[PDB]
Amino acid sequence: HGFVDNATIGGQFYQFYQPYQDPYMGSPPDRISRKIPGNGPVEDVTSLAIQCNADSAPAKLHASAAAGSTVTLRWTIWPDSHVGPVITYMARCPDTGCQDWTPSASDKVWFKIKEGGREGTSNVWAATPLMTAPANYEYAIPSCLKPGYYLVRHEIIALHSAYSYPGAQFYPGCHQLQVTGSGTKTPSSGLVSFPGAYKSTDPGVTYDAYQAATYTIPGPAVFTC
Ligand SMILES: *[C@@H]1O[C@H](CO)[C@@H](O[C@@H]2O[C@H](CO)[C@@H](O)[C@H](O)[C@H]2NC(C)=O)[C@H](O)[C@H]1NC(C)=O
Ligand SMILES: [O-][O-]
Ligand SMILES: [Cu+2]
Repeated sequence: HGFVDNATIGGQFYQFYQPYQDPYMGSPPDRISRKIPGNGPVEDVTSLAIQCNADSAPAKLHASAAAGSTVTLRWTIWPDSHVGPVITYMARCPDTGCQDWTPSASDKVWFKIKEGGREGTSNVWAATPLMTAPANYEYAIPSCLKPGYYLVRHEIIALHSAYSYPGAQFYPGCHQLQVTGSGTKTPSSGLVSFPGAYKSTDPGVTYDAYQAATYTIPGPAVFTC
């Protein structure tokens, strides 16, 4: 249980959508990140909720950043039972902006930019550092990306209850970037849709985290420039 609380993008601080603050205001604040219900998991890989969380909507703002630059995401406190991989994807929005665009359930627009899984057969996972404050994560915007508006999808997949399916707990959330710079590339391989990328039967989705086994991270190969 948790969500990305804020980030540092293009050197600037952004408070993400706040599910326990924003809905109660007379006028919810403009955000660079998309609405989420709260800190609970999505458990249905066939649902659009797996994309940007349940009952989401486009965000009003974008955060400017240079291709090749580093982004920091800061999670709320991550429970130590919630071992699992941490994965980040991007998708290019229309040049008219992400603010009124949501990929459809069959839009193969998402490319994986970073992933981490289980360290060998140990109990150390990519989620582990987030279990000790400050709960911080970094990713690099690929340096070759053509300037434009992009959605970023970030998730932890907690596997403490994933022996069968449904069981795996997905904690996805999306934020919006204006990528700038000298890049010329638009990813056109390793593209997937959400839903679609993950199947209930994937070895990393139905998974026994309490046996001494290695872990196959779900989804496509990582994009490389
Ligand atoms: C950024 O979001 C993070 C994560 O929720 C906040 O980090 C708590 O911040 C306090 C005060 O700085 C620390 O003592 C805790 O250790 C932090 N918790 C975690 C889970 O890291 C942080 O305060 C937010 N930043 C801003 C500027 O509001
Ligand atoms: O509820 O964790
Ligand atoms: Cu939880």
